[PDB]
Amino acid sequence: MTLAKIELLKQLLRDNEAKTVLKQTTVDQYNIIRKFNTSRIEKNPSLRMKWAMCSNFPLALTKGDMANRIPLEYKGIQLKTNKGQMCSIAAVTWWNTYGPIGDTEGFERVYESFFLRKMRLDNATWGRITFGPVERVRKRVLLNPLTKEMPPDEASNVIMEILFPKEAGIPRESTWIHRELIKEKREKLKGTMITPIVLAYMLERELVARRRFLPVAGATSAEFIEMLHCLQGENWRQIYHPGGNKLTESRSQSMIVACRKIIRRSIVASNPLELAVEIANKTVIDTEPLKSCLAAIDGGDVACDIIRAALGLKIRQRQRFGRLELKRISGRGFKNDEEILIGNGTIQKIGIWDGEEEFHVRCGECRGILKKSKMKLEKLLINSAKKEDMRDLIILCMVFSQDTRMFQGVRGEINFLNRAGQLLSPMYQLQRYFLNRSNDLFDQWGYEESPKASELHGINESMNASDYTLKGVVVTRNVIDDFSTEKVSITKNLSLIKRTGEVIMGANDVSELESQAQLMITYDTPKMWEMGTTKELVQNTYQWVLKNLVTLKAQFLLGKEDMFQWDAFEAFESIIPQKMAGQYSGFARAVLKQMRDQEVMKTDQFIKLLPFCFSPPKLRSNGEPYQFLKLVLKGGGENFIEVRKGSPLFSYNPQTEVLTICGRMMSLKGKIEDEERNRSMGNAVLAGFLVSGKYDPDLGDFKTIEELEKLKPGEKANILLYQGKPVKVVK
Amino acid sequence: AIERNLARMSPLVSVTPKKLTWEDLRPIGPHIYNHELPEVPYNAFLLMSDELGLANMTEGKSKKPKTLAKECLEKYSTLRDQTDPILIMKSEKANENFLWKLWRDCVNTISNEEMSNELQKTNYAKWATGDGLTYQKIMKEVAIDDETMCQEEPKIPNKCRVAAWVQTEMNLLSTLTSKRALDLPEIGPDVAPVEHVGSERRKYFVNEINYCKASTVMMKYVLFHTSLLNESNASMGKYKVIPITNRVVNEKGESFDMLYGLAVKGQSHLRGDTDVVTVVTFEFSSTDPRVDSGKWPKYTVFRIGSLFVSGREKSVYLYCRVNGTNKIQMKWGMEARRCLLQSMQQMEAIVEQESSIQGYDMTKACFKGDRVNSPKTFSIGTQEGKLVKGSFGKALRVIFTKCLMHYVFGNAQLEGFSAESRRLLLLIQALKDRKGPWVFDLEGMYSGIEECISNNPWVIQSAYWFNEWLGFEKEGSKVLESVDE
Amino acid sequence: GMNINPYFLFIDVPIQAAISTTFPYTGVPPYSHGTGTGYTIDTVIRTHEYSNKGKQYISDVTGCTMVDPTNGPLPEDNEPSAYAQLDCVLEALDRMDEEHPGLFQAASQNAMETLMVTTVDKLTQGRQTFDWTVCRNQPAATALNTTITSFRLNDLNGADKGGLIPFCQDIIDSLDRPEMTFFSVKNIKKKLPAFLIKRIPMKVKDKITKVEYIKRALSLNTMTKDAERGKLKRRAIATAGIQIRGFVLVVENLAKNICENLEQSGLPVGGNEKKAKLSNAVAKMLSNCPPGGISMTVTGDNTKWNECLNPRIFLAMTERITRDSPIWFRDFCSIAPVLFSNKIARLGKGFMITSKTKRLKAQIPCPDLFSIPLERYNEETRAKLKKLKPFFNEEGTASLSPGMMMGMFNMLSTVLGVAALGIKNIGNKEYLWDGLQSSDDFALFVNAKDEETCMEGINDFYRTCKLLGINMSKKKSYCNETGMFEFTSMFYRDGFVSNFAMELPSFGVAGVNESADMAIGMTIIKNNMINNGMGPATAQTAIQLFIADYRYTYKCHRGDSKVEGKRMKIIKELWENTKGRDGLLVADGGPNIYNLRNLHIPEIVLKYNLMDPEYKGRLLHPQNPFVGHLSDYDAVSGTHSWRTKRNRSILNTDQRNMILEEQCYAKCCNLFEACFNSASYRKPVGQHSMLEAMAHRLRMDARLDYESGRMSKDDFEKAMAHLGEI
RNA sequence: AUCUAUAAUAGCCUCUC
RNA sequence: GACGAGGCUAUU
RNA sequence: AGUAGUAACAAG
Ligand SMILES: *O[C@H]1[C@@H](O)[C@H](n2cnc3c(N)ncnc32)O[C@@H]1COP(=O)(O)OP(=O)(O)OP(=O)(O)OC[C@H]1O[C@@H](n2c[n+](C)c3c(=O)[nH]c(N)nc32)[C@H](O)[C@@H]1O
Ligand SMILES: [Mg+2]
Ligand SMILES: [Mg+2]
Repeated sequence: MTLAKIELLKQLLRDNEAKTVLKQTTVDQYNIIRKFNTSRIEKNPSLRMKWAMCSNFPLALTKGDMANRIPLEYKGIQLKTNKGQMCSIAAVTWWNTYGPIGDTEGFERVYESFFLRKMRLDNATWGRITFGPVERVRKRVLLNPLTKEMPPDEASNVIMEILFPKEAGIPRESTWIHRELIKEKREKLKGTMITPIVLAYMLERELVARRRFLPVAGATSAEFIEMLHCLQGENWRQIYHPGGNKLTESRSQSMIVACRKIIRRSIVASNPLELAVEIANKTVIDTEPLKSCLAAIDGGDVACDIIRAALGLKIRQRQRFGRLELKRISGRGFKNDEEILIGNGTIQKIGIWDGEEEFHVRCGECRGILKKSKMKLEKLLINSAKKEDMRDLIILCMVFSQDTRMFQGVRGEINFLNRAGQLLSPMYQLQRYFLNRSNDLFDQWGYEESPKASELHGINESMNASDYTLKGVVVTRNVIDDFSTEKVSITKNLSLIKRTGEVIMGANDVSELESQAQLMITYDTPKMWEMGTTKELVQNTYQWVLKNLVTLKAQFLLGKEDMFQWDAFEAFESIIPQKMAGQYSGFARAVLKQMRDQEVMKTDQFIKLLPFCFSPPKLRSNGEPYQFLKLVLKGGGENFIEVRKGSPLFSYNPQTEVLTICGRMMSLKGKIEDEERNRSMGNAVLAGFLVSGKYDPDLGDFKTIEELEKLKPGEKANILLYQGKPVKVVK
Repeated sequence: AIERNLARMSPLVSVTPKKLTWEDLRPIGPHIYNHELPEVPYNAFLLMSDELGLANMTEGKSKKPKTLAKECLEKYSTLRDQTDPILIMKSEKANENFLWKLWRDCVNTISNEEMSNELQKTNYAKWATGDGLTYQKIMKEVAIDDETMCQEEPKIPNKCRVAAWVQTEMNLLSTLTSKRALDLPEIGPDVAPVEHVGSERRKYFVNEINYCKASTVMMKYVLFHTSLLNESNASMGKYKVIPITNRVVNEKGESFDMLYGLAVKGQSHLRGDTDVVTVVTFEFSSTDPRVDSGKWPKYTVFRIGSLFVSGREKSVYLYCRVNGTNKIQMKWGMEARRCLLQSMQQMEAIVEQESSIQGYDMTKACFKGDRVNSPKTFSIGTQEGKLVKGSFGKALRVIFTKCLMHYVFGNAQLEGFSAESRRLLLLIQALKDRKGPWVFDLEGMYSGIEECISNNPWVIQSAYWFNEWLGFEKEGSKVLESVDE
Repeated sequence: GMNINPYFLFIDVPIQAAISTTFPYTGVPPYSHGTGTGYTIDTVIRTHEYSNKGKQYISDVTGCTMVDPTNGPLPEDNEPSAYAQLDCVLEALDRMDEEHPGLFQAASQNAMETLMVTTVDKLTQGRQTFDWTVCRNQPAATALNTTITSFRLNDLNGADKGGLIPFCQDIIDSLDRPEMTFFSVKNIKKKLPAFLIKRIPMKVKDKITKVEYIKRALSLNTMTKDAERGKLKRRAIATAGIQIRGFVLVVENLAKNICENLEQSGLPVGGNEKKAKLSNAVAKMLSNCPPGGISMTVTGDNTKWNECLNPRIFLAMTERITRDSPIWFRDFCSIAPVLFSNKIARLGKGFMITSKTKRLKAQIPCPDLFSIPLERYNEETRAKLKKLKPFFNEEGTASLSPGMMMGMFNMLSTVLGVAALGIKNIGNKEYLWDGLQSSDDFALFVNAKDEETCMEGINDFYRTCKLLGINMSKKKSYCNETGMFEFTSMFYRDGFVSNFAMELPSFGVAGVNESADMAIGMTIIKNNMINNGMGPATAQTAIQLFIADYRYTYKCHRGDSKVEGKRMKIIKELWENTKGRDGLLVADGGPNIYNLRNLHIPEIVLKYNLMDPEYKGRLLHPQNPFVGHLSDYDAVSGTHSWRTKRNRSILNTDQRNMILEEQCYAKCCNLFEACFNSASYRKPVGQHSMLEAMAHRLRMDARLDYESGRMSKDDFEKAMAHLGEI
């Protein structure tokens, strides 16, 4: 209706106010005058709505034939005013009851995302509900699944292309990847009568992602975030199997997490291989057995290969670094924490892989062989492919090698922590930074004469073969057909050895990083809780101790060492770092033995220390146990047990005889002797030490752990059990 | 520079740390104990524990508030036809003759065959609603010239002492009755096991709350505020009789329409959110106002008849009071059901904790116990200076009553008291955990607490309860001071 | 008998675990009544009391009385003090710079880039803003438009360039004009018998002098705040004009950039992100405690935070932060603290004097406060006016050089607090302090060898804060052993506990419309289940309560119920006419089928397959008249997406002329949108006029229609003739 | 490995005596 | 007569 | 009167 618009503009230009507004207001200033409003917006819309619904005609009618279809009155109910026509809510009800019937094609199309949400809910299975501690971590996660996801700017450009191609402006190159998609969308909306802005927000709903910080526990995929409110609380878990289809990447990540957890649980057990097989055979990744998932997916990590070998499968030595697949050829690497100085000047803690390793590298179509050494990229033999893919593969290989030039090539701003202070994987951040600014990386790397061999030629930073090429990279004409195997036998300790006997993998190579699986992981075993986090394991172990408190105490008084061996304590041992497990065991065993033999028994301390007595004892060279003020456990700085005072994981109130474990309150009433209130805690805090009397000022200040450890037997010392309560002890 | 400036800064500039002890925590608001002050009077918008509802069997047909009131009054014709008043108590500035005339006009209008609840603007109605009481606005110049025009001295809320009726109301509102007032609508069927768990838990929780007197009082408040807002919007320039009504269900499933009294709405031209509409309330009761006259300074009470509940008949008095409300209060009264949530969410949390410790749903065990666990019990109150225990449901009802009172008696005094006393509660918790709390200006914190205890009955009773609980906590801590010592 | 004591719950449950019961948020929030002038005057008096021992002089630009407490004498007691020392602030900032190399430079560079790519329309994003042309409050967009038009009247066309920088240059230049011409609002009064006074506003030209314009630009409009919880007494808030708001943005952006990279700052992180950061920080401090020692946490609030902070210190902070920036950006960042150092407070509506015997009342405005003898004011007001007289301006305002009454430097005030937290030690003493800061709230973690050394460290931190103009509240602050504390009303007890009470007010009917309100309620329930520890039983009860509230609000009770009403008659008729009644919406009398598992599904989608075809067609009618239409495009939303005509009809005011200008703007914008369909979705860009853009677009459309056959010869000739005539 | 990227309006919550 | 900032939500 | 509470409404 171009002519109608021209006539409307001509008529509007007659008004002097309108003419001056049009002439003086810039296109930028339109955004100002669009919001012009002489009156303030009323506040408290809830009260305004409750008040207005009691009015007679609180609703505005759109003038037209359809408004005229509404009768003036209906059975003594006035629906519309007889300026701006207003109607009652009864008018809306009348329209819904007797109004014209319309075609609902638009609603079905505009809200397709919500219909997919409903279908995903409907084609879902519900498992059991379990009651128990659930440790949740706050992570930035995706709210709703999207088939294709792009950042908001790209999505806005694509939407402008689809819906408003004329007034779209510069053809940003970033839209290239999506050009085909645009055509497809322009196919579906060619003859739609829906208002364009609604279609634009439909497309945003389909393309733009919404990511929010939410508390999650073991299921971070958007299909699960949709049901998060029903998935779990703080004290219960609800097994859920969403409908639809799940990506292969999610399955691979979830199986990696499951295998790492299985290995961590199994290593501390006797015969770790048998326990690992037993757990793996009962592990389900969402709704599929772990063995089947390992058989299907072509990838994983060290833990996945170890679990494959334990199950009789074939190890796939594939690794993923974001954009490229790396298949091991030879060599074994070890990861070490080291403070590396980045080009920007800020020292960052990074895991550096030592040793010499060979990898079949694949990126898109480009293939190659990468020879890497500690902190140095030795060589990279590549085949001719797309120049763009070739350079992405080259930079990915250089960053993957952790070369000194790569680190020194950083010039700008790199964030290794998110706004919440959570640690982002440094190597992926470096990869992302160098992906879009490869110019500085190539400039820093250096160049050298291109090889003059018959089949070897170099490549320069100009993405073309030339007489100059960056150090290390060599092109070859020897076509390679990608990766398309080794045979190993898994030993008792979950170490993979070839026919020659050399260890190629082991349980000590498994990453210790605790991560949230994208897909819900289930263990169809009564001891599933043993695969939980540190806090869940601690709470479950202490609850088990409390449940069997009477029998445990009886066995302790009668028995000597058979009480220290239990499967619950075996699971507890997996969250103790292996370095301190023996020392903690020796300390706790000595403390409990002295509590028993000397007849000064404290139930709270006995319960606190019993789980730590599982590992084989590890005393000092002189035959005495190590002394500790707190026993540290894996993960977080708040995961520790205080020997003397209370701890975030364990505290005891003698007044109410209440034990607080990981925030849960339990009662020791009945399972307690009131005489234990008069009993001294100083007899249950140091191995080989017994309270000798009141705090003597002669001895001086309170001694420390190392000072206590060097005391001769039969020697006194002043000890501060906790604030406002000193005591003196003797050996 | 910082070191140099701190060197020359006076030692008087100090945070003055002081280690907190149980003996340093004194009772809050001692003035609530001195008998010089008057005991805090009853000021709630409606009777709660003294309410008396005339019950009429219904057929599930919510005809109309006017028809419901007319039928209820027809059932109790003796009360309806009582024409000669016997004054029992009189408010200081009330005209009992005008109030009785207004009550009779309300009864006649409700009982007439006409379908309208409008009242004429008569002399007694105009006095009761406060007609023509707004000051005339004059020009600035004349006012400045006029030397008699002065800024009014603000009226401050007065200071009152503890009144036993607040404790009585707390005791009676949290007791179980035989009537259900909650009208919770249906939800969708349960499919997921978590939904079935939620339904099973809702059974216990709602059955506990739905039968307590506080639920009926809350429903009366909600329904009356809804009706009042609708009438205020619909009838701005008319006096309307608004029956105070409820619908209850017996344990046998039979429903009753309950009429607790009648209200007269004055002119409602509420432009602002704080603008006041006057409401004159006439509420039936069985309580004799003379038993504790200090509770009813604001009420003009007539004795209008008698009723039979057992072999002993009970008197029926009419409590008449001029009151006011605004749109904010009417809106927040329509949504008082949220009290439920605040009571439920807390108690449910406790149950969940127990579940995590036992590995199975603990709702039934908490409420009534089971084979392996005894019912969970809470310190609920005092009886002759000794701590008394109560069931999980009793504690739930107490928390629900507390939230309902937060709504009923909530104002700025309650808000400030809650914040400052929360600070004090955190300090007390630190003491209980043996965390060795330290303070800097404890008297300042106490003064901040006590600045808010003037005339809010709930705040005064809360200060009394806080002092009692603090004494019990000191007694309990006396045993915790001799461990390994 | 037996007496119920609710506090006895705390005997069984720790305070933090039952903290929600200490928040009485089912009650009506306190509201303010009448004038806020008393609170504003109290604020002015206290702000000057905390700085009276500083340098007092007279401004040579405005003639106002100025108080400068910076570099003043050190305090000799524990009363609130605004005498911050520039040397100490600079030392703290240098320590921050040393501990975070390149942080100041990166933040300044990012802020400069954002400013260079920021347009003038960023200022429309505010709420009620002080308009100097009318000396009133107007919506931010309206105030910005009025300022732009007035500047156009005074040969100030920087806003045409589009960027915020040229417009701010225009503001700076406007401060130098010897005179100012603008458009203001004048009311005509008519006598309508009832007699009542009817007001008719209209636009009229006006002129003011340089000093008057400068004072208006530096003016703050003060009002009262309502619906505030947890406070016995009401307070006054303030709003600035366009001139100040233009420059506040860059300083806020710079401070935000700094704060995001400070591990000790609780801003701008909020919600679950803030909880994660705080938990991580607490765990780090717990693990960092030296062995055998003591760690003690101070829960603290700062008293008189805004009163005692000085804009001069903020100017110093800005100058220090932008050390390595170009001179233009340093000047730009210094503008806002300068404007705040010379700010003027408008004192509000005034007071009311009455005659009780004569039943009369009258409002004395601020310019006439001292026109009546002080004996005719009440005691408190008389004392406050006597104290205010020295700082009072004859036109009804007060000079307010000290303090931060606006409260627009939350991020910069957080940076200063964190800089205080970054000292960590005084005199090599045997303690170390760290902590978390969020404006005036802080948590201070002190590690030492015993309690006494921790107390010494706390005292040192208190005195150090005194040196920076920060006053730790000794009445509302306390300390205990690390493991339990409170920060920004979040209660940590071996972890952050859920506080369900603060979410209660959000569980009602939102007040947008029926469908949107249903969606909002269900989403609120779902998110409270996820975040605030709401169990499934409480969630289902919340569903039921929201359904009840919704039915009573929208008078859409169940179709098989017997409730009466205008809507209910038709609801019952629809219920009788309907076969698949489970498909009816709650607003149409249908049943509620929401449960926990489907809280995230919209109601129409949830019941879509259950609807009868006729009801579905009527409900989802593309051309239903209850929703707006673009002009006839199809609207996919149902008939329940209606809108209420929010006519702010102020009594006895007839806007026969303001509505005219609003309608003119609306017509121009509607025509422009008809010419440019993407304008609503994407902000149009261009320094050319709207008329030229529309003319060229219509010319192109006509020519392309002619070439494509859409338009014939005669229509093309008409269109070209009209375009040429235009 | 979500780091990036992110138009407008409105609502709720948090942050002087 | 109802401001600033942060988070979250809904809508176009 | 009353609501209420440091200032307002009790129509304009
Ligand atoms: O998201 C985490 C993890 O699940 C995911 N990941 C790792 N491997 C896969 C596969 N194969 N498929 C899908 N997703 C995968 O990436 C994150 C890994 O976290 P984390 O386990 O902590 O990493 P790791 O400790 O293994 O070291 P990192 O540098 O982050 O590299 C992880 C990945 O890259 C391999 N790798 C890199 N470099 C430089 C290596 C090397 O020099 N030598 C060896 N042997 N491996 C190297 C890691 O081994 C992993 O394969
Ligand atoms: Mg604080
Ligand atoms: Mg604070």
